[PDB]
Amino acid sequence: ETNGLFQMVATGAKGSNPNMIHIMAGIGQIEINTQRIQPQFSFGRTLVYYPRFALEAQAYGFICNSYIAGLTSPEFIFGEMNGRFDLINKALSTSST
Amino acid sequence: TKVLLTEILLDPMYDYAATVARIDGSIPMHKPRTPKEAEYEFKTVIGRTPAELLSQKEFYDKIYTSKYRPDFTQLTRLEKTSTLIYLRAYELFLKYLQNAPNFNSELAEFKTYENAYGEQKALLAQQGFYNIFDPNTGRADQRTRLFEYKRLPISTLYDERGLPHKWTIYVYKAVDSSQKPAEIEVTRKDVIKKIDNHYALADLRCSVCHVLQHEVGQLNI
Amino acid sequence: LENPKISTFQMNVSACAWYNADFDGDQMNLWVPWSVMSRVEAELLCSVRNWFISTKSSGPVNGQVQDSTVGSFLLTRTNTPMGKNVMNKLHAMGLFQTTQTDPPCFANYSPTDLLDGKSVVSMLLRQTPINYQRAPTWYSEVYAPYMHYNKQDISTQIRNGELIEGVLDKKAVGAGSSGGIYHLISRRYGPQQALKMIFATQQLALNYVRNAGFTVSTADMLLTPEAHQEVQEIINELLLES
Amino acid sequence: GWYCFSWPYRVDMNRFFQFYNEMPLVKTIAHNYVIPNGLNTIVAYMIYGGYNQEDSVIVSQSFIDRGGFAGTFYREEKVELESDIESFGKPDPLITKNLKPGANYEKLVDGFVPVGTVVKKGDIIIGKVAKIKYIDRSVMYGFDEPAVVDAVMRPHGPNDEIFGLMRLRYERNLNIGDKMSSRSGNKGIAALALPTSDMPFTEDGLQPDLIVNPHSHPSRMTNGQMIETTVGLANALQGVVTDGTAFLPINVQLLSERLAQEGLRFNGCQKMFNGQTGEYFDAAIFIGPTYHQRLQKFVLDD
Amino acid sequence: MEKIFQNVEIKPFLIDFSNLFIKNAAKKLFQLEEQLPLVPVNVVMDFKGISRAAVHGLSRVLQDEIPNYMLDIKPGGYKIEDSTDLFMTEQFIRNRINFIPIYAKNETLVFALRSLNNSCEVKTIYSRDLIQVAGPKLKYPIFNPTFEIGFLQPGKSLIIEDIYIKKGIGRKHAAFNLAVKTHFSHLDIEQYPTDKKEYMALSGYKQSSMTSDPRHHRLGLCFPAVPLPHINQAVRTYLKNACRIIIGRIQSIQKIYENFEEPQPELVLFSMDEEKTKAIITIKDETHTIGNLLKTYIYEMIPDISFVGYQCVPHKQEMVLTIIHKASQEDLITLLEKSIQNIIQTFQILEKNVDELIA
Amino acid sequence: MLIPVVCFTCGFPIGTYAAIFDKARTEYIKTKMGGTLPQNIPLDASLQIELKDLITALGIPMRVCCRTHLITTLDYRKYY
Amino acid sequence: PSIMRRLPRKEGRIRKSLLGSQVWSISRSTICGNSDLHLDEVG
Ligand SMILES: [Mg+2]
Ligand SMILES: [Zn+2]
Ligand SMILES: [Zn+2]
Repeated sequence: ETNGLFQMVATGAKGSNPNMIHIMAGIGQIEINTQRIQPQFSFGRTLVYYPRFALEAQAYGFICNSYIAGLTSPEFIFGEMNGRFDLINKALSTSST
Repeated sequence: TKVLLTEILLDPMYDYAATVARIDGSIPMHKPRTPKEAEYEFKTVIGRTPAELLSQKEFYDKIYTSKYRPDFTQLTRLEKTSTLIYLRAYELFLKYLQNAPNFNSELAEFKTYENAYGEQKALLAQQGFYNIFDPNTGRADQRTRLFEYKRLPISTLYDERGLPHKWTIYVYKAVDSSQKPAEIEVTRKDVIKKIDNHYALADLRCSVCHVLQHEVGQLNI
Repeated sequence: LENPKISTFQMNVSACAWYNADFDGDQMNLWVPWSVMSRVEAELLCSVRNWFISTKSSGPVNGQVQDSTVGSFLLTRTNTPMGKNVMNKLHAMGLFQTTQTDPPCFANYSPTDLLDGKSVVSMLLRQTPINYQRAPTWYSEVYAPYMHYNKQDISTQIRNGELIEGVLDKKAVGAGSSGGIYHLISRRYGPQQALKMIFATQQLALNYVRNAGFTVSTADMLLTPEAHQEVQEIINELLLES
Repeated sequence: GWYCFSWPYRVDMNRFFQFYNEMPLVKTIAHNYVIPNGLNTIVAYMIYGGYNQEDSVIVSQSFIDRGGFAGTFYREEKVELESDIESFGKPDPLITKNLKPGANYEKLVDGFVPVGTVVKKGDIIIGKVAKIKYIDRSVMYGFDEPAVVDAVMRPHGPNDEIFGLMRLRYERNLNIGDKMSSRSGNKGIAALALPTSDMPFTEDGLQPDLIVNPHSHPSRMTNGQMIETTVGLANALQGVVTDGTAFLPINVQLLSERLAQEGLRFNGCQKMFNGQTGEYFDAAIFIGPTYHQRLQKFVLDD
Repeated sequence: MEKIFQNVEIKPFLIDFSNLFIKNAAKKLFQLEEQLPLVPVNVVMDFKGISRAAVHGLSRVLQDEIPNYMLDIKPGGYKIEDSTDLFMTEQFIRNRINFIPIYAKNETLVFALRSLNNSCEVKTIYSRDLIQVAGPKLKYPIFNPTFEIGFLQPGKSLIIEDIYIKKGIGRKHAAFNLAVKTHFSHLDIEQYPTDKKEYMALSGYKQSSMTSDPRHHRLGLCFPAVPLPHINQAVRTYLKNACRIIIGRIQSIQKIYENFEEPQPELVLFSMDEEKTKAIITIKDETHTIGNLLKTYIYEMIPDISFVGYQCVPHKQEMVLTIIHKASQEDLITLLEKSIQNIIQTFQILEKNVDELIA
Repeated sequence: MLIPVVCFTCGFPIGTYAAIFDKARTEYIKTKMGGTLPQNIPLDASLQIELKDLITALGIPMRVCCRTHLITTLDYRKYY
Repeated sequence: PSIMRRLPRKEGRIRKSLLGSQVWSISRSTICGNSDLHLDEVG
């Protein structure tokens, strides 16, 4: 009845349900081309922060935190990997079209 | 004369020497408004007239030299402390242009002096800083609301028969005790058709093992 | 614009849908036809009422965007956090003092009479009476378990321009909404009549919010301590499955 | 901002010197090494008349008048001569051929417009005649906004040949169409400027410098801007400047309880009144100091 | 005898010399141990039996619609030949000087600023360096001497002549603003405790603004520069001036209403039906103050009116008041004249009470 | 380049107390800075420097805008 | 420089001069929002 963030989303003025979830609850798995984070840092490591052949989901782009709570350094790097694609594809949506 | 005056009026050295001359009253505080004023300022600053300048081949030997010669040996840390820095900086600049002996050591000495002076000036430029302290501790607050991993019991995902939970049944309890019936169990489709503002969502129920979510710890792990 | 300190091309926010434009620094071209032949062609062929219905998608292009969408919801909402969503005669008259249409008649109203938001909206839709019955964007089966919907808000019905019940939001008044209020007004009264009603309903919504208020704060995005623990438990169950 | 500390000694092109700059109330470690550029504008996150939609923003006209984001904009005019063919001087109509039609040659003094005069479109700023009797190779001020001649010199080029250097200044206040931004990347165009009595105000008299749409948040998810307002709101009342550097430990729950410790509400929202009608809104409004920065994209130049 | 507003509270803003840092800084900056000649004054007023249109119009007029004075530089006053400082530009110094709050008696005073920096350190130019060069000699200062006008690099100068007193309203330029808002509330509407987390999203009043009609208000405004020994004389004057201003503007519309037989561009009359009359009053450069006052009092006079509205459009610089009523043209004009007379009487009573309350 | 003459937001005469407020600040900071070098003061992580009572003793009200612009405004004399 | 080099590309004769045009009597400016204008009006 009073929350302005919910009313903007629920009425259709602006935003979606995953936007509220990302802000308030958690971002979840970062997917690029329908895949997790590929091991690109030297054969089995995704970043310098995780070991080789790491099994935990955090090592492959699972962001456990929300935006209100703040992201750790590895979560911000995986978030920048996903957000760089948006900027690249926006530039390509002009020339390729 | 005119081309030489136009050449030298664009020299930063000329502006610096003219400023030093204005400080101690050797030239008027206003820019020259007449050719006579410009000639006088040039003679005072450069030390010779334009005609006697090109006559010969010296240029830096007679550029203004400040009148008050303060004691820069109190720049050894020991109005003042800012007049000294300015005048000694101009004097050392003039010494640099003249390739004076022992210039390189005096430059480092004055560099240390002015580094201390810049330390003072950085103290003057401070606007304050604050750290929110955790009352339990006595230093910067490290309390966060970040995610903390914790291995939950396996019964939070499976029942005593090895099947996963399906939290698709919503259990609603009457807010007021006189309301009848006390509880209603509905799925998402029938929430709008059977539940009004007289009820509150109490818990979710599993549609397989029929357990309340808060009563999932009663399962034998 | 007679003000000599304005250098911008200004337009209504509902006109931005024609150009895929916004106000982050977009620049637009403008030329005025000086030839008689081009002036005739401009107003008979190229007027923006001719592109109210999309050539690409065969649906309306314009509607409410972001402020008359949530503003229309607030105006037509049944209950305010302070009781019934009603307003006295003076404040009902104040919603129409900007629409630039012919003011309605409030003569059969005492100063202490209370008018709800659907009566004020109906006073504007009587000019272009259409028929509409769809569920609003407000009602989502996703939100239904965890929030109490008012049964008068989840069924939007308009009969000959009378808003019988329901709220107005993106489904009814939003830009690009096929079968919406302005799509139906266009099909019966013309695309120029639809553009006039988009403006008029936008002024009702904006004049309502200018007394009701609308904001977003940091606390709107903050979970309770109990809800944060429940979110952590859910994520721990995801990592348990992983 | 202060684009250079030695700006008066320079003749640069398209350079803006903003007079007033502020340290953010919520600053970062980056401000130990660079000078901050911007102001701690009070921002209300509300719908006000529909003039703040789609990246639009409502600015206080009084904030503009007092020098908020105001500064001076500079342009240069470098004109070279040919060796002994061309020269600087006032052309005379009797013996000079192809003077510019409808151009003002009366502001020239010894070939250059003197420092301190206002030059408008169609004025000759540098007089230049080539001898064949003379061809008018003059330079006209072709800009729709007037300038003031700030500095004139005749320096010597690499080939020891005189060329004319002119600096023109523009008193640039914030105006409709100019672009501002927050440090979270939310950029907007100044759409409407309201007087003091037309801006909304709280019960305690606080009014915003900017009114930004709440609809700029939910899709953009610039949450660091909302936390900054919450933290800076308590910073101003407490009289402090805190650090908001990325990856430092924060707790929005504890930062919100810090507001109630200082006498405000938990959410930082206040009772507000409409400045035009004098009536209160039914919802409390989130208003507080948010560091905003003017982007050097001027509507007068575009 | 209608006592519309009572219980005025006047309180200056003073320097607390008990604080040792402030005391020492003031002493070794300005040799200052007493209060400044001009102090800000907070005035809180309680109005009863009056609509919020009138009280808010009074507030708006006191903010930025009352004639006020500032210091400005006449063209050519900034001496380019004499001002050798490269950082104190005319735009910067002019903006600083425009916003020094003055309490002037006449527009004849002319000041000058002649600063020389014969030292090796940067020299700050304060307001105590503004010397008066024309007008009768001041017996009391018109501005405080503690304003940092500027600063000069070593060896630089700043000469500014022809600094004069200029008149205007703050609606055009903010340097003519007079009062800043410090408080506004309604005393006849109950309020929730908004520190509670179930009320903090609401304004606090227990009645919606769409329905409420308060008649008892508290308004607090701060005046930025008032002489210490004459505070009560200044505040009273200010208040009275505001009332006159409103009355004058209202009287302007009374000149239109009594020329409705004569064709007039500011008043259009329609006979929509044989019984319904429409009036449209378009006034240039008018604001929400007069429009809201007119709408409120016309509504009070004609409770069963068909329509009344006061659209003030920002890009048109116009107030357009539309009135639709079921009377004839003569009856409508008589009712409108009665409404205007009610406004005039209300603000005359406000002047009377201002005189009665402030000693 | 200086603390503004009036508050940018509301127009309260902030500047008449600016100079005093500046110098008092330095003294107050000289009381709390400790052994940390001046340029590292915004990095100490143990400082709690509150100017609330000083600005109150100046007579400036408890307005958010006025104290914001008084506290945060950069002085060009301190950087050049 | 050659005669046929003027033709081919986007900056060439056909695309820059023939399929497009520099024109007179035209204005450009930054756009801004205004809720008092009708949808078929431009300020
Ligand atoms: Mg854009
Ligand atoms: Zn189960
Ligand atoms: Zn203020």
